[PDB]
Amino acid sequence: MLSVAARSGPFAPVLSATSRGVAGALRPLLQGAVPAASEPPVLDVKRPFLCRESLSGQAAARPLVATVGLNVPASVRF
Amino acid sequence: SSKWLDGFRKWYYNAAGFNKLGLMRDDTLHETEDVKEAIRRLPEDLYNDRMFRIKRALDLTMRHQILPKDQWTKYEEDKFYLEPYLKEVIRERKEREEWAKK
Amino acid sequence: QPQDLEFTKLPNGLVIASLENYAPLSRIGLFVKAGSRYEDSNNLGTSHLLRLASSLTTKGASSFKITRGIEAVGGKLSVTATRENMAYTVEGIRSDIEILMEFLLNVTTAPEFRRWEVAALRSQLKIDKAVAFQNSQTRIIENLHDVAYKNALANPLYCPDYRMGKITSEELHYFVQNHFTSARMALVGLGVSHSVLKQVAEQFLNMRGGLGLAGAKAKYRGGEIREQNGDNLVHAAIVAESAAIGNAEANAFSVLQHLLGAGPHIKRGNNTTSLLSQSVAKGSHQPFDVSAFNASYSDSGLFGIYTISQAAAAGEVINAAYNQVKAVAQGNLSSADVQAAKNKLKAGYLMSVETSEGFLSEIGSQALAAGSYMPPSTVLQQIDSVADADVVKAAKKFVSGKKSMAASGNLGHTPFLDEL
Amino acid sequence: AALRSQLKIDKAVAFQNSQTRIIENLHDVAYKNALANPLYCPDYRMGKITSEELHYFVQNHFTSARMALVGLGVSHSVLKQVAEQFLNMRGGLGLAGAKAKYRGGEIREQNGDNLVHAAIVAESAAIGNAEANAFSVLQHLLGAGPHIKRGNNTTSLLSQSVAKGSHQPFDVSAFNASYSDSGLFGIYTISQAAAAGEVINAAYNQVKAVAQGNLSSADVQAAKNKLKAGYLMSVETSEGFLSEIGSQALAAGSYMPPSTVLQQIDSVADADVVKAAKKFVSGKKSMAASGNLGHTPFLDEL
Amino acid sequence: SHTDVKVPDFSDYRRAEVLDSTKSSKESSEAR
Amino acid sequence: LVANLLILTWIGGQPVEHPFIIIGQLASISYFSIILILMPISGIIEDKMLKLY
Amino acid sequence: ATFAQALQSVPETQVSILDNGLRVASEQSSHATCTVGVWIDAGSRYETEKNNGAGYFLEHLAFKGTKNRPGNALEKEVESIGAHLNAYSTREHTAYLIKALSKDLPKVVELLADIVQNSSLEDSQIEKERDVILREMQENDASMQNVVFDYLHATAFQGTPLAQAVEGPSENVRRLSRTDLTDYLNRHYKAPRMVLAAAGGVEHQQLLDLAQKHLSSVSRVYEEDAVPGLTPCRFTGSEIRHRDDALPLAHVAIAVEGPGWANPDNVTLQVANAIIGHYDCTYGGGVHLSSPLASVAVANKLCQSFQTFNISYSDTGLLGAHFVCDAMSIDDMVFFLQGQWMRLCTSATESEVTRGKNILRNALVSHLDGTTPVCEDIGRSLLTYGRRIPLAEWESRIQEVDAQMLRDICSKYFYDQCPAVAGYGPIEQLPDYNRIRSGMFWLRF
Amino acid sequence: MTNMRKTHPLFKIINHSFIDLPAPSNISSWWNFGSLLGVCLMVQIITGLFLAMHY
Amino acid sequence: MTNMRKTHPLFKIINHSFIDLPAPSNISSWWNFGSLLGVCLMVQIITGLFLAMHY
Amino acid sequence: LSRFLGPRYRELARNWIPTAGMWGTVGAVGLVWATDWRLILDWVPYINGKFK
Ligand code: HEM
Ligand code: HEM
Repeated sequence: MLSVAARSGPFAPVLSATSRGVAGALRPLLQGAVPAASEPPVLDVKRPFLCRESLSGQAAARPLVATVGLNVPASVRF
Repeated sequence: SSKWLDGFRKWYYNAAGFNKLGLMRDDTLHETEDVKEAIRRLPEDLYNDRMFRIKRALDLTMRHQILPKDQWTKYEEDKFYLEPYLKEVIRERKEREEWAKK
Repeated sequence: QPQDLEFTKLPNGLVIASLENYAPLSRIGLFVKAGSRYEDSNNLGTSHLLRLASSLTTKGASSFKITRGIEAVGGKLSVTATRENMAYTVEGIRSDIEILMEFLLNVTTAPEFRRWEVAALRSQLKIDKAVAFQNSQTRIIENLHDVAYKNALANPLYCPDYRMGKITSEELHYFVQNHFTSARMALVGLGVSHSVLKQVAEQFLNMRGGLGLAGAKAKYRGGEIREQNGDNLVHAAIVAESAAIGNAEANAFSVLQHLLGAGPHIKRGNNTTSLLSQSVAKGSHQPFDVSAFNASYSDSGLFGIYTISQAAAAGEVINAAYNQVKAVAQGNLSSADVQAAKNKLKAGYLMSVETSEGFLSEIGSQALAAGSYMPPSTVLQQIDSVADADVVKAAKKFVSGKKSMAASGNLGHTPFLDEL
Repeated sequence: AALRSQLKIDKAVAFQNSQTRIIENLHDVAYKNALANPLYCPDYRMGKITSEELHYFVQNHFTSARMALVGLGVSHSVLKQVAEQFLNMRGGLGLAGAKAKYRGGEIREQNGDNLVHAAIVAESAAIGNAEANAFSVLQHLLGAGPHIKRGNNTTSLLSQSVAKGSHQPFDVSAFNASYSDSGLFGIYTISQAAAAGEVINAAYNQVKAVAQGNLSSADVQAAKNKLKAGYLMSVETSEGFLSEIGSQALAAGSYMPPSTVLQQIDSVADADVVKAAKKFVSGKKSMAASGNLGHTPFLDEL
Repeated sequence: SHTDVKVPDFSDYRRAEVLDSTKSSKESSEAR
Repeated sequence: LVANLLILTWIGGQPVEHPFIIIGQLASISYFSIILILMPISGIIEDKMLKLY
Repeated sequence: ATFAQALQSVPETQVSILDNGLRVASEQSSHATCTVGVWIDAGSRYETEKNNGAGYFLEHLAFKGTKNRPGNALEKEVESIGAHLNAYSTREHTAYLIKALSKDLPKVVELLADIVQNSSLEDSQIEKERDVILREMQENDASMQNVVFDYLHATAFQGTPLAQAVEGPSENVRRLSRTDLTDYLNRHYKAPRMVLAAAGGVEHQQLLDLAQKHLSSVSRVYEEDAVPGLTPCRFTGSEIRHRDDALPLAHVAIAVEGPGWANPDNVTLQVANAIIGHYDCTYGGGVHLSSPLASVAVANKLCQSFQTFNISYSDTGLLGAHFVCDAMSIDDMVFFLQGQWMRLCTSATESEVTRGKNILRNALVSHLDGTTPVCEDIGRSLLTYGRRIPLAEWESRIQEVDAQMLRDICSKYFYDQCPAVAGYGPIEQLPDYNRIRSGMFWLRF
Repeated sequence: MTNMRKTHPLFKIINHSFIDLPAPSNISSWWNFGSLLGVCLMVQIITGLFLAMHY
Repeated sequence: MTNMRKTHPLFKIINHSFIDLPAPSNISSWWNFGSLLGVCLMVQIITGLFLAMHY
Repeated sequence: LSRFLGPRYRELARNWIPTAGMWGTVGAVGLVWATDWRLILDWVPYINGKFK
């Protein structure tokens, strides 16, 4: 009884991930399907930070505040 | 014997003309299904170098010119980057054909 | 003539077992200690991609050859992975078990791992993770392991979304060459001859013979994480540190799990002997599903309560279950209840063993863990030898230990650890 | 229904940088309710927010007793005239809230980023306290950010203590955020994956030294001067002046002049700064971390 | 529920060999 | 091949006497043999020359 | 050992008949556990549109209290001995089975007798299980494959007792009363339509003695001399569509009339169904799958899943496929599935036949591995065959199946036949019945 | 294997225009007159081709 | 407003075939002969129409 | 070339021999019916009457 299936009764298919690399002779129960998950929007790539002088100033020291506007860009201040 | 064959291959490589446009043999290979699969199996750097060489050759033959004499791809430095990918693609294809045969 | 297990220790570290029962189907399993616990922060999801990479090109068989040959003989190849272990199982007729076993040995020992193949396989990895996370129970369990452990067993069984597309053939080869060594491998078989399995193991298991990279010991951190997702059916797992597997305390924890309820024995039932179900149903008329969760890996174990309840009644359901376990820890239990729990545990163990897949998994897991086979009557003897005072001690250890909660749903009324 | 897609896009643009995510996670693990609510819409709640819920929120919180109509370059007669012409027909105080109980804890989002962000905070005072003023002075003493472009930050004690034993890019600062009934004070560190533990430990030991009493009155006076300059530069812009006027009107219901604000800032004592540092050291901890956390320590390791 | 979905009676349009439900088909499918 | 097409045009222009018959016969035979036989064999020759296989 | 001598070394089962006609069948194996169940030939084909939910509602009420053990004493006894108590209902058969140890067989047989012949139906328990079954109908129509299977059954057997589902409609659920349940119980729980099947670690003589002790004299008498008869069901080539575009995926099942249980062509149709096959998005085979439909689905990203099914009833059944695909590839999957069907009808080859034979052998033996599945096989086989078909006989039939006779049976059951179509979800891409029939035949044979 | 009707470009055009064209199910007998006009145009073209062959 | 050249159907067909067609940048004068053949066909259509007009 | 030379393709061809021969028979009878081929239609007894 040195195994997850022989110890956890209903938690065996939860603790054990089974992958059929080759399709079996018998059909499997609960085949499942991906219901067309959405894609996050494509945005501009934020710059990386490689030197400490340009790294300074980006550690937050104030409460988070958001700002939207009719004709001004939505900014966030830290 | 084979040294004369190497020299004659050198002369034919000069006479073919794709060294004048900065191209290689695998660059000048016509893209069939196996060739496209090999190009897709190529790594990123070799893909970029091949595609830039093709673009430069197209620009040169649009201008109806060639590269300068010191800029031609020499026969010694003409590396065959697509040979193992093409060989393994043809090997897999022939295994598939034999399995469909039997 | 149903023979016993022929069991031997091939001197490069390999464990070889075989039972020839003349079954019409033969089944070969190869069990490695290459679970997700042996990864660190730089190669997360490598175990997931290796599990899904069982049908790729190998050094001796192409992917097309493997798939078409196994389907042409009709057999099947499967990979079952838990946080400590990975089992490659092949299933087929006795007349073809030579080439099925050869294919499995190729896949496990000599993988090519071409970069374009894993680049194609990353999309199937995303699909597999989505299909697995369709149900919220496994999401709660990975969240629970992540919040409970620090380094080793906190690594998820599925690849993270940032690692999705960053796993490479270099990391796959590193993982295989560092953990697929013959000292951590057990090649077991049902319906096959011990002589032929030994000679194929000696013939094509002589290229990797180290001990392997020893993983980090798992450390306990405790704490809570919550997933507000707006489902009216709130899931909540509250666990604590327990003993490692293969211990008398582990046996006591399994007995305690079957005493508190480890699933239903009657479909559409009320779970009348489950103390947790009785305690919850004595206070809440809403639908619920409460059970005892036990998960013991080779380093350490987690024991606790798993509750599925309504959004409004989640607090009272969790409090009732926790008070029931507190009463069990204080010693409000009966010897008849303990005997019924032992009967449930031994019956469930025997029904797990009786199928050939479960028998294979038990043989391989025992071979990896203890290095020798334990016959079922001695497991019956140990389960009977569990005492009720050990159950009281295990429940007291659970209630006094530091806790880990993983919750999900609509958490307007789900309590925290300070209120439990 | 057409605007919830704009909600998704705006949340993505807000989470383009990781400090927003770190602060949201920090509040979420610091409070049980009323401040753990995310400032941006959850991904599941996208597609679920109804016009009925919006009308309920407006009718319960957009009421006359909790609003202030302030104006710069406008007549008070016109302002009060439009006040009784529009804002006269709302109910009263409305719903109160949930008092924002503290919980503590930690979460760690491993996302494989090239730098590790880590915020370790504890409870502090609320807006309108000498303890809160001392906490703000302590924030400016430990370093609220750079005053010099591409500088070394030679006066900020956190940056000095980290740069004493580091050879990697880093950014350490004192995070302070007070509210109506509770506050959050702690350290924010951005570092490399390998040096994150060293940076966090150095910053925590610097704040522990401040709590023990390793400080000078000249440094406290410099911190007070920094706070005065920052407050006055916040006031000097008409946008910031209007924001401060509205915030003061909502909070206290009266005007506190900048001279009196600077008077109480000068009235902050250094013993209260030591008391605030000791309170942060002894308080229960809330940690939000993200990055590659193979060497980022845990709260029990601090 | 989905079980309440019942096919209505089509007996106004059925062929002469199909009108009864107690007699199986495939003895008349060839003829039709 | 283009030269042979020009030969065939001129042969179709001229009438049936010596040696137009044998010139046209050789031209047609060379045309068919080139366009069916000589181009693929020469292509194989160039592939072996540039070491394609 | 070879396959033939291994299958002949698989032990045979023992079947005996009591005085009342109740059949008792057992298979002794080396396991320490056993599965003992009662299989009853009662279901929706027997229900007559007024008691349509009676069998499933009795399935609900079977474990909720008996005459000897009121309330939950039966549940307490089963949980105390550590057994797993299960039941299922299908349009032909109702099964009540217990998985337990080999030492608790008399208790299991006594509990099974108390469940079957001594069911007690309280009015309050009927009301509680009515609430439970209504909630289960809600949770079942929240699913999608069961909806399509029910729709396929309705549209394929419309006007017959085979069309109605196991659960029954909500109006029959709300109008079911205790008298009608007792009428169903006293009409459909006779001795000749019950088999007590025990598999695993059981002794046949001990099981027979326990059957003569407990299962003796169950009813033996209809009390009206009115034995029901199962009339043949008319297969209706037809189409049901349930368009609802808020669902993310579309489920389509296309079937034809089956061969029946007693038809020897069932093995051949299972070979063809193994050749076509099944697939879901978690398979690691990729484009290298031997199944052409699955390979094309992987290559062109057509479907999330498909499967071939062969459901058999008394001289009838449904033989076909069911697939889950997006809203824009239903036409493609119908075209490719029909092409695969006509390929098997016209130009099936011996390599595919050998592959399908091996797959069917492996699936059959793997399904006949395990005490509970072999008990299920024994009960169902004694219900619908009059005997248990040995695995050696199954292997002999599979070996008798070759390419030409596969093509003959496939042309008999698929070529130019009117199908039953059941669509659910965004099924605009699903073609009309005329187009489906035009795909069901070929213009080049 | 692929769908030639939906893949081959001429066959794709014919499929999207005349074969798998989404048409309303309730159009009366008056909607056949477009096809009648096309058929009469083809008849006129062929018939006049023969007439001018002999004209 | 919209882009008429790529939204009007005849206009978008003409744009996708002749205006915004991705053509190789290096094709020589030998690639002009297809358009030369088309303009030959148009010229012969017009001139022969006049010849059959007076023939 | 060598792609269509194997036992599976041979047995596919042998399965399609009767259908190809039947289609050739259809083509032949349609050709003689459309062209009114005298050499074939002076043998069937009924259609012999119209030619006289
Ligand atoms: C390619 C297409 C056509 C060709 C080649 C063609 C050719 C001819 C010719 C040669 C004649 C004179 C022969 C005769 O009248 O005896 C004729 C007559 C005529 N054509 Fe056409 N035609 C074509 C299409 C049409 C169309 C489309 C229409 C009408 C919509 C049409 C209407 C007529 C009429 C009304 C006559 C006179 C018949 C009469 O006087 O009784 N034709 N055509
Ligand atoms: C709508 C299109 C066309 C029409 C109406 C047309 C009409 C005519 C007419 C009426 C003539 C007689 C006048 C003459 O012989 O000089 C003629 C001659 C001729 N046509 Fe066309 N034609 C058309 C297109 C073409 C095309 C496409 C070609 C070549 C591919 C062609 C090649 C010729 C030639 C070679 C002559 C002989 C002229 C000569 O030898 O003097 N025509 N055509």
